Amino acid sequence: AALNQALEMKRQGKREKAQKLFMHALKMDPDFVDALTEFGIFSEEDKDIIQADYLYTRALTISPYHEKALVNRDRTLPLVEEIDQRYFSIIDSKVKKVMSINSALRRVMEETYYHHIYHTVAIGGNTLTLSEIRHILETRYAVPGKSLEEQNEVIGMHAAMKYINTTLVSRIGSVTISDVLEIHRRVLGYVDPVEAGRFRTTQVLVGHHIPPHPQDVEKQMQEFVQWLNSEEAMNLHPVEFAALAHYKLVYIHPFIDGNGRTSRLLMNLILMQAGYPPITIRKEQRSDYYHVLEAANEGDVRPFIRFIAKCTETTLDTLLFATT
Amino acid sequence: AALNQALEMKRQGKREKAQKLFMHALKMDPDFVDALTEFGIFSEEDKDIIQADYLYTRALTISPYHEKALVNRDRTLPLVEEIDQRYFSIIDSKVKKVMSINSALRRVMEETYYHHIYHTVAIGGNTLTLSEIRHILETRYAVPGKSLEEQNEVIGMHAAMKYINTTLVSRIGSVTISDVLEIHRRVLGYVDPVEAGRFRTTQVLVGHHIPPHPQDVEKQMQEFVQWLNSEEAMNLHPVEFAALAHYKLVYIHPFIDGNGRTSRLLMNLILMQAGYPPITIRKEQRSDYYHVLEAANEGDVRPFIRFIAKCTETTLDTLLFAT
Ligand SMILES: Nc1ncnc2c1ncn2[C@@H]1O[C@H](COP(=O)(O)OP(=O)(O)O)[C@@H](O)[C@H]1O
Ligand SMILES: Nc1ncnc2c1ncn2[C@@H]1O[C@H](COP(=O)(O)OP(=O)(O)O)[C@@H](O)[C@H]1O
Ligand SMILES: [Mg+2]
Ligand SMILES: [Mg+2]
Repeated sequence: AALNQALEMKRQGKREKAQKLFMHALKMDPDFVDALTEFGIFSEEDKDIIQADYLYTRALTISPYHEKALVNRDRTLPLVEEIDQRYFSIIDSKVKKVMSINSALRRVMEETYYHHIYHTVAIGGNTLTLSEIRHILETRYAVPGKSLEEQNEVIGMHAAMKYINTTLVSRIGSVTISDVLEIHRRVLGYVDPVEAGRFRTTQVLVGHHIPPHPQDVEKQMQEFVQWLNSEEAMNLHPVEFAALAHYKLVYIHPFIDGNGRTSRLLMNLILMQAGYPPITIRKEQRSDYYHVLEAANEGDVRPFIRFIAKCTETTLDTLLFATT
Repeated sequence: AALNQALEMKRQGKREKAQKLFMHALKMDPDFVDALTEFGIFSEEDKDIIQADYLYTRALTISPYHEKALVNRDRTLPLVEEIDQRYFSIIDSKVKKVMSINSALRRVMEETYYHHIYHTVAIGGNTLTLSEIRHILETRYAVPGKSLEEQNEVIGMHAAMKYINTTLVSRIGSVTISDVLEIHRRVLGYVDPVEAGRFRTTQVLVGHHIPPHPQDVEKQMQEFVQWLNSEEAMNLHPVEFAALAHYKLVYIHPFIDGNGRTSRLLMNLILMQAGYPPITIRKEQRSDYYHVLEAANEGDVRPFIRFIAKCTETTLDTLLFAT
């Protein structure tokens, strides 16, 4: 197709012109095996092995026998595994630095409470400012010219995090379906008391994702909590357990609304129980965040794990410098 | 005691001075049999047979053999039953007039929705104005410089009444414990999602009333719903059924908060199912409303029935401005 115009562009200069052409041929057919493999080869020239591996991996799901994809993937597979493991060790060192501290840290922890609430509500459509959120939580008084629903999302958030810290963080034992229901009960409660802490009764659509049918949600969730308490899940790197737990919940989509808020909170319960700080996916990241989740639906869960690992690194930085 | 000073004050003028003295002797001993009976006699001179009869009935619970209380109660008892029955027939006629109507009525019906919400929340401490309540329900936008909890009480009310009208009013069959839980779920939901539609786990105090222990709430409520569906309850005058349902639920006090709001709503479900309009206990009535509830706890549920019957008459009067 337009891939031939891309390859000719790569040969003798025109890198930017070639990259745009590759994107066009993939925009028409994102299942175009030869376009994926050629773009993967092109990505390695920019030192982007991670993307190249995804491109080669994506092609081998379409055509599991493509020779050019195969010979390249067989080289990128263990290499990327090593690149990702090294990043998780960088994260582990920054956690050692953060968990080796106090008054300097306390000031950061209070600043980030309103920051976590602002971004978890703003990522789902909420118009309230950090200043408006601070007014609501400190005063208990309403913000003028702003809907009551948007303000009850904030009261719900505060209550859910207060419940996790008080009841769930320091708690010894297995995580149950009821613990998940108690989080949502608070997240959605002040907004929708009828649906809060209750599963979806209807079939819904999340972007291009069609979650399990309401008849299957109970079996899917019982299987989910089993995985949370399974030995293999506890053997995973905490940053991997947290992203997988988040993804898996957001996929099941057990509730009408508040599935992301609950999932981003369950993720933070996981991290914290492993001695990691709570993390925030900023409202500006919605596009990549949605893209990586979409990529995980398509078969590759890795770009989401990396997105979560990057949010954890950026949270660990910020903490380090405000205490350095 | 000071009753002798009260009795002498009655002899030759000084009515106001004698009445205050009677109140003082009752403020010291509210179980003083001779003070109750003599105030009962005194009340009849003012044409208040209803209160005189309350006084004689109160004395006969303390001393079930007091001759002066007995001879008077035997006379006032069937007389009061006649006075109360006549009032219920006045109410019945005003319901016939109201349910024989339209544009004149429609204007009243809409104004009473916001009016019922304003008084049910204002009676429990809520500072929101009728105009602020109208803003919240019509716009879905918050009222500035007013707490979020006060505004979520209003959202809860609207949802609860919407659920009763849509699901409960025109529904055929028996009322369940779950229907009561569904009303409270909406009344309290937006304020306290944790406790909404869930029974008290702790023992509480309501004024001077100590409701059943949380261990007993389920048995007390199962007995309550049985009475709601019982033949004897359906045989009562609708204004009496509604007054008693409310008293019985508010006595049990099954929830941490929202007991009065659910009770005043359950009472309106009863009235409406009997073709009566919904009624409102105005915020200015909290004092009498509580006095009459305290009095029902003390053994006499009649002054609360009359309180409810008067609220129903005043509601029927506003609607009769249309004819
Ligand atoms: N393709 C997808 N598949 C699964 N989950 C997705 C997809 N795209 C977005 N999501 C998730 O769906 C959630 C949005 O649904 P929602 O229940 O309304 O969450 P919230 O209301 O708490 O903001 C977000 O957590 C997002 O992570
Ligand atoms: N002495 C009493 N005995 C029983 N119930 C009472 C007494 N005094 C008041 N009540 C009832 O208790 C209610 C207050 O309880 P509450 O849970 O706070 O209801 P709400 O918050 O909806 O107003 C009042 O509405 C009244 O109906
Ligand atoms: Mg949403
Ligand atoms: Mg109260």
